[PDB]
Amino acid sequence: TNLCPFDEVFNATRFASVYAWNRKRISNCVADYSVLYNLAPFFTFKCYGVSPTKLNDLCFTNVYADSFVIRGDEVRQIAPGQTGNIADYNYKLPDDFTGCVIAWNSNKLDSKVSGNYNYLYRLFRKSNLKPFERDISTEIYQAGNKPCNGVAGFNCYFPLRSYSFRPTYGVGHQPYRVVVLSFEVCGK
Amino acid sequence: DIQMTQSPSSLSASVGDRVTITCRASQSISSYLNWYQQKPGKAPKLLIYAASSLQSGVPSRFSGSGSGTDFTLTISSLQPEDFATYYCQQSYSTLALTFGGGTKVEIKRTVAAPSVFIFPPSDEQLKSGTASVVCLLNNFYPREAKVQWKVDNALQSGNSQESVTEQDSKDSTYSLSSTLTLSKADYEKHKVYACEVTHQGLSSPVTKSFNR
Amino acid sequence: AIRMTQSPSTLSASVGDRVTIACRASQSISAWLAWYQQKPGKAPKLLIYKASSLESGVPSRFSGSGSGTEFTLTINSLQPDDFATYYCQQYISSSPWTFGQGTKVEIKRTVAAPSVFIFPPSDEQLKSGTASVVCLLNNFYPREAKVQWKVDNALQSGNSQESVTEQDSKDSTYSLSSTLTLSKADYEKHKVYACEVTHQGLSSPVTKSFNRGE
Amino acid sequence: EVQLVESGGGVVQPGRSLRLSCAASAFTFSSYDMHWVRQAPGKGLEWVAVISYDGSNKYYADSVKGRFTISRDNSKNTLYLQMNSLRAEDTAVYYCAKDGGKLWVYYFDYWGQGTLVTVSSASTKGPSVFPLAPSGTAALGCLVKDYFPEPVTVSWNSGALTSGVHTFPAVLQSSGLYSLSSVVTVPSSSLGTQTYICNVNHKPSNTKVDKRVEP
Amino acid sequence: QVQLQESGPGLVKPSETLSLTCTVSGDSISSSRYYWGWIRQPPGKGLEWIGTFYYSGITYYNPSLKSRVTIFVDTSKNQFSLKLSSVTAADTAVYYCARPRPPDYYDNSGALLFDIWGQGTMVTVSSASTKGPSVFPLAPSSKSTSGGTAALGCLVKDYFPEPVTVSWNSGALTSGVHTFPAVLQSSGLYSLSSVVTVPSSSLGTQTYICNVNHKPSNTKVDKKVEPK
Ligand SMILES: *[C@@H]1O[C@H](CO)[C@@H](O[C@@H]2O[C@H](CO)[C@@H](O)[C@H](O)[C@H]2NC(C)=O)[C@H](O)[C@H]1NC(C)=O
Ligand SMILES: [Cl-]
Repeated sequence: TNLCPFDEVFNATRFASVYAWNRKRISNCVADYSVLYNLAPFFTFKCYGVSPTKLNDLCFTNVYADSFVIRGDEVRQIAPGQTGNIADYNYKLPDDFTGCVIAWNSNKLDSKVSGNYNYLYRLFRKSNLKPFERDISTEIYQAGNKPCNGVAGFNCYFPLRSYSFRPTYGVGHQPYRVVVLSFEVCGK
Repeated sequence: DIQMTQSPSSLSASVGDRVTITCRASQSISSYLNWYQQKPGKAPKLLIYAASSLQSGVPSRFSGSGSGTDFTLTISSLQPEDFATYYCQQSYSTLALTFGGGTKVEIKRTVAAPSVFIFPPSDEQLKSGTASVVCLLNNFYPREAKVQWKVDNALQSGNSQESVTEQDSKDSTYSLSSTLTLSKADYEKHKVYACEVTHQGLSSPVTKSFNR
Repeated sequence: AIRMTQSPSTLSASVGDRVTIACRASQSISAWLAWYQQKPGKAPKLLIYKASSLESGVPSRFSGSGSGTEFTLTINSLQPDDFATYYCQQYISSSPWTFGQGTKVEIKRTVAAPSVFIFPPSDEQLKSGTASVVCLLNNFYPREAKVQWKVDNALQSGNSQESVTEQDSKDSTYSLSSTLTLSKADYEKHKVYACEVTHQGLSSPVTKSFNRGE
Repeated sequence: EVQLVESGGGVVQPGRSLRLSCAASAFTFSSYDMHWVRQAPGKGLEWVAVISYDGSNKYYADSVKGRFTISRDNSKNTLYLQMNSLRAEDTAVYYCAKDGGKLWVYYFDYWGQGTLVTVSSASTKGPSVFPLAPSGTAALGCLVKDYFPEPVTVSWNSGALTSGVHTFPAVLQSSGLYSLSSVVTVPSSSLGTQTYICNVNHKPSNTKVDKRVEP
Repeated sequence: QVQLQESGPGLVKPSETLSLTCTVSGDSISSSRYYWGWIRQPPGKGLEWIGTFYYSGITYYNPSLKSRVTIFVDTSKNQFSLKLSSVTAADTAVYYCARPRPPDYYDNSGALLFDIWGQGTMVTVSSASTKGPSVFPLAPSSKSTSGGTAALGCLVKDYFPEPVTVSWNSGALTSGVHTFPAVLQSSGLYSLSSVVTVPSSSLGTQTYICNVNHKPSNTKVDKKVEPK
């Protein structure tokens, strides 16, 4: 329809892993920001370089909607100027980021009794990510001097790990669905 | 949250001087830095917004500069009504607005030693069960001053409360009062009550005491 | 499935003693081990979590330690109220066989001879066709006790059942009741009924008796 | 020209609720975002909440989220802050601030004089005024102890004595009460010949005490 | 403070479905913010975790209990249920409803412990019919007298299934009371006794009533015990 498809991003049945975060390009549509941004207190909502109460008045070239899942203690990393394994190796925002970050506890959707090992994050990388860079490579990381030749072993680790989201975990280990809206689509 | 660190915490100056305050951000906040002025007992007042834009009605002797993490507020010529506390506030994180710790622009004067006085508890009060010993530091500069309660040559901690006046409108001096509070039972257990005072204007620490 | 092993299964300790209960895991459970106290006729009560963290409202004399595969529960200054069965539970993973088999802690106390009472069947039960004779052993220690039903000096067997209370949480004693159930006809055939009691606290066997009709 | 006047502040027990108001004038109130900023006694400034110009979007600081509620009535030009479940850490002077609106981000360009909100479990008790007798000038004063809540006004000789008078900020002692000192340095010669009377007034309890100080 | 209380039938026929209900009571507490589970204990045996309800569609069931376990939480009524189908004699046990303790912020355990429990309900899987008990008096006499104290009591005989609760003088008399566990008679019916020791000088002046309650048959009996 005429409205911007923010429904297909926030309400998607499955979210992407943070190391392979999805991006949705949103252009040439009308958005009801104030209505869809009027979130309840159980939402983590932080905006940068722009006020939420002014988005219904501005127009932008494009609005990128990035979505992924991390654990609760890593939500603070989804912000400009942050460091850590998620901000450096998985999803890096620029220092002059203009947009909003939305997060909510999704323990009832992404955690499994036997463990939801489906969500992954990158643990090792030779250098940090550039802003908005996506690295889905899983080549055997060489932490030493001997070449790995794609073979696992000593000083040669698989660069990815799993979250294994279980409902019995504490909030710091519970899954959180994250949507990052980048502004550079008129609000109405 | 983004931490805003101001330096110095306090600086002394005189009318006509050029004052320069610094404000640092824990991360790049682009140019969304705002400066506010606050006098004691009054609300803050906006001086600069967006790092360098002068608010309407503010004297042109105020100015700001810097971008990223290092910012500066400058008063080209200090006037008598500019002695106040100044705060920076970042607006890059719009839903997590944070202020700096503040910077106090006090009146610069010569070093003055405090006049130390000690007051034993009154007879009217001791009948209530509590004993309050009051030690007074009168008219000193600068504000940095240590007050140490000795009781029978035993240093007292965590049982007194300090209070300091604003910089005096007359001689630009400060004054301090510390109150040692202990019960009546604790009050007869000892005899000597002293008050050691360390200050920049004292070549050696000064003590005023009394015998119960 | 990780199997938990408690040792010992039963123990007897004096008041004021230092009790120690070991719990062993077939594989490392880090420190995700809990300790429970279950008093008779009550739900289990959580004492320890994370192997060593004490729950709110639990006396300080309880303590737990251990990591990996072997864990230890300690009861300093054992109180008579501490008579219970204690369970360790791993919770590293949701799997079968999560609780240990349990350790039953009995309170050791001084020998006390039982107070013996005998009850003839009531008229209401006799007018229903059956006759039950109840022998009572009240407040004794230790638990071991022997009750022999004699009917006209004929030792009886196979026509009676016994029941022992759990240890009392105040004086640490036990109580026993043996019921001799007979048909009203067979009860009407004999005169003297008696239970003979032997116990560590009785230098002599005690025998309470009654005569049908007196 | 902008005018902001707060009201509704006072004393409140822990866990209770209090509601503030902020009447605005001399600007188009319905086209500017409004803010609340609090400041603890002797501490810095802490942003509290913001509401959109029309009142449809509201956002709060984490220290008050799910606890405070902001609203506005554009027909009365009044801002509100419903404060539920008030902790001792909520004791502060609460300012309402207008947003400048000239930037893509928020900033406060005009502040009200604020209103004091004291969260404590103590009821209004009058002060006990104790003298501080002297033992090359002399010093004497009064000790205003055990009163709640702030403030107390202390004058000497009904305002006739002001030179050389120091009245110190009060302190919050462990008993939940306030203790305050007032002193004056007088010539040492005229000591047993001049009368010095501190005038203590506690409006919350209506206690006007005049105590004579003499060696 | 949260309080749990089981409620369900004490007797279930073989191959039927067991159905219990635990009601969460507290200070305006929402059961939507906690997990709820069930734990059973066969008589004379250890504890078995049956399963826990976390969210709708995210439940754990003991794999040894196959596909016959179902747990549902009603967050508007603040009570949850247990469904156990195809029951056998191996399912006769005391059943507890429990609340797994909410984990701390940094906890990463794959299971949890249970910090709040109910009182437990005894479910017996059997083909036999319910039967209320006959309450007979154990009158105090010279043979049941030791010095200045005398013993009296009640014989609760021929009932099924467990349990029965016995109190004296409506709970006003608790000191010196001994209610023994029930013995399973050869007839298949349970039978227990409950005694109390009283001073001999009170036998003719104080009335003593035992209060037997057999919930499975909705049978309450108040039996006065007098010296014969
Ligand atoms: C995602 O779907 C949920 C429903 O699952 C939508 O939630 C509703 O939102 C409206 C406001 O737009 C409320 O009035 C309803 O009460 C909500 N219902 C439920 C069940 O939550 C939500 O709006 C959707 N979000 C998007 C971006 O499409
Ligand atoms: Cl189990």
